[PDB]
Amino acid sequence: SPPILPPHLLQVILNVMLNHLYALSIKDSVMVLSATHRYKKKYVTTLLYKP
Amino acid sequence: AKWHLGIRSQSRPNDIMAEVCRAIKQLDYEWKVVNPYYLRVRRKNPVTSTFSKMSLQLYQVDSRTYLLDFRSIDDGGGGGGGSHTIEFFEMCANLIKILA
Amino acid sequence: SVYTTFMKSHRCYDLIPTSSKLVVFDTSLQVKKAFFALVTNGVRAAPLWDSKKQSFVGMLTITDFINILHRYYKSALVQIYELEEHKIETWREVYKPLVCISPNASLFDAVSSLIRNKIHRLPVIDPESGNTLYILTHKRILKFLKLFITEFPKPEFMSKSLEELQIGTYANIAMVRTTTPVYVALGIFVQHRVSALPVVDEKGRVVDIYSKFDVINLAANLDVSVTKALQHRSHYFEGVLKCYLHETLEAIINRLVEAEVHRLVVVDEHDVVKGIVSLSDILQALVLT
Ligand SMILES: Nc1ncnc2c1ncn2[C@@H]1O[C@H](COP(=O)(O)OP(=O)(O)OP(=O)(O)O)[C@@H](O)[C@H]1O
Ligand SMILES: Nc1ncnc2c1ncn2[C@@H]1O[C@H](COP(=O)(O)OP(=O)(O)OP(=O)(O)O)[C@@H](O)[C@H]1O
Ligand SMILES: Nc1ncnc2c1ncn2[C@@H]1O[C@H](COP(=O)(O)O)[C@@H](O)[C@H]1O
Repeated sequence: SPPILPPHLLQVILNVMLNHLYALSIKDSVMVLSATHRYKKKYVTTLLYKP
Repeated sequence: AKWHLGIRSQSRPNDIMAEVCRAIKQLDYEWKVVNPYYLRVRRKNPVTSTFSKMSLQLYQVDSRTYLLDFRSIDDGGGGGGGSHTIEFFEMCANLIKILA
Repeated sequence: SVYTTFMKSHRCYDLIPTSSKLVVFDTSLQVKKAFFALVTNGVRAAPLWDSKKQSFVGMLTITDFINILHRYYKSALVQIYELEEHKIETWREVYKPLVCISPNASLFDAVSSLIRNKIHRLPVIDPESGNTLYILTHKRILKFLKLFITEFPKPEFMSKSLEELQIGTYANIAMVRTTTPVYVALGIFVQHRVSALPVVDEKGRVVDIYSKFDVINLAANLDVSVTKALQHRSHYFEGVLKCYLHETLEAIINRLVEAEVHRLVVVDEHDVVKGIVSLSDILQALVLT
């Protein structure tokens, strides 16, 4: 059987997870994808709105 | 806003890994099988000619439910001048589409 | 100049916060969902991603939203209603190549690029990954300079009054009146390419300020007056931030950085507006010393 979700890999976020895909429930045929990446010592969380 | 990690299913782990391999093949990405529950996938950009890699990992989150995890691989991919991050998001949106 | 030397010895990367969020729009996105997402996410600009060409092609800003609101309003008066369903790509076609900067580029380069291209949003794009990392602004840069530049040696012009330096704009100040409809303001914004308009009274005294930032509050009704639209004032408002001609550059830079607004209204003893002094003016001045 498949490994159990590590904490602190959160299943849901409400508003070590670096590079992980998060996404909103789809609505109006538009997809919202999210993830945090690292450039040297700087972090950015990118949201892509995509039909 | 409510953000969800990857995607969820209540199929059998084996069934699940079956469909993502099929979904992958459909896109014509190359993939490697590390574990029975861990896939490294590679893809060459038709426009930029660069390569982007990512991991698909299946976890158990429930007694009935499993979670497919997408993670970009920070390996000197990708763009381009594309965008490793954006191209990551696109590889995913495509797979999540073929599924569903 | 110490300002010039500092700028040339620092990379843009030094200006990026440890942690930030970035909102990107696929160009096929519908304009109306794009602008709602700016509001929802609390951001003033978004990089635009052309999936077909697989690269960033431009930026979506409030100025765009305003252009679009203005067109929409006029077209409606003549029964044309096409702009709502417009994807971003089609509205761009209806009418500015992407200007960006490497994290390894100098802060001096950042400043010049903003001035020379007359923009306000400089995306820092890594040429290796191709990722946009941060959107750099006048405010961010001027705060950084103030913080990281030693107070002495202090150039002598820092102690010179506005009057002497002549920094800012002192002729043809676009202004609105308390009783001015928001759609009228749009016309002025679109025509004068100016970031904010002083709200004055019968005798020309400033009593408020109507920014471009105060307009997207509406993507979350263009008939109300300017005064009315500034009642949904979301942040605590001490009043209008101003300055006099006798005040020194240093005092004005300090006010600006601590206040964290894009400009001061130059005014006299009577609160009559005599000019505007913007972050653009100041940075331009520090870069030509
Ligand atoms: N980095 C950029 N590259 C290319 N075009 C840009 C860039 N930034 C802005 N623009 C374009 O230039 C025009 C003016 O943009 P500007 O940056 O002045 O908008 P803004 O910052 O939202 O307005 P303001 O700062 O005055 O409130 C807009 O139509 C915008 O699309
Ligand atoms: N001189 C001023 N006096 C009083 N209030 C001001 C003044 N300038 C701006 N404000 C208010 O402060 C808010 C911030 O506006 P401003 O455009 O300066 O910041 P911003 O657009 O968010 O950042 P940026 O400088 O990067 O554009 C606006 O709602 C505006 O009404
Ligand atoms: N209401 C206004 N009327 C005339 N000029 C302005 C006004 N607001 C800003 N400016 C000038 O326009 C230029 C760009 O400023 P800003 O749009 O504030 O970044 C600067 O030289 C400002 O002095």
